[PDB]
Amino acid sequence: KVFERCELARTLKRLGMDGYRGISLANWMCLAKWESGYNTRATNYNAGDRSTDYGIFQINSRYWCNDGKTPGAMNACHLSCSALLQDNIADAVACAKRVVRDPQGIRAWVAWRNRCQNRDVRQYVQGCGV
Repeated sequence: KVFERCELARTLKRLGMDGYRGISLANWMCLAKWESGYNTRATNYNAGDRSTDYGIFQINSRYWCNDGKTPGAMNACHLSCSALLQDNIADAVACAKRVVRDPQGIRAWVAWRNRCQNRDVRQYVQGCGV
């Protein structure tokens, strides 16, 4: 599923992402935008280290979900990476919260640092009723 902007904003809010561990909804929107273009079926194989990024948040198989083909990988969200490719983003949201409970917080995603950090992300939630 390719979410429309405000549709995702409200979907993320209902799932409890607004202010989760101090991260505003706008930051999460900026993250999903740059990571997948709000596409839950998005995938990117990393030939360099044999890992794959899954879903709307492009969560990596090396540490967060199990796909059975990433060497010495971990599964911190304790989910099949397939759960990160559903139209329903509940599981991807549970896993994204898990990622941010770690020291780095939202900085876990390099794209967030590149395209969201210290930037005016207001535009991502404007007019969405959140």
